[PDB]
Amino acid sequence: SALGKLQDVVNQNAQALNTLVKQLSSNFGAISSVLNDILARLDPPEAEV
Amino acid sequence: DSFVIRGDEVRQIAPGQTGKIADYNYKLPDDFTGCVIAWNSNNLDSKVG
Repeated sequence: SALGKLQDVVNQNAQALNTLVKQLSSNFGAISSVLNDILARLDPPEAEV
Repeated sequence: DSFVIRGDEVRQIAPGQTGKIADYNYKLPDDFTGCVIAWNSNNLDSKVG
């Protein structure tokens, strides 16, 4: 734990990147989190929503 | 835009509708502005034969 301050900064940055990438997997109330699935399953009037 | 259609097809003259005349006869855009007017014309646009 001598070098904790630098490891803390590295961990925080990596965790922020991991969270930002992970947020793509959430659908946010939509039917799916994948854009291709929505575009291939629905017509553009509801796919727009 | 003036035309004559069926009684059940008047719902398809709207933005974002799925239908037969919507796809192959008359298509409205998703961002369409204006008014659709429909009235019965059985007395004039119909014949017994």
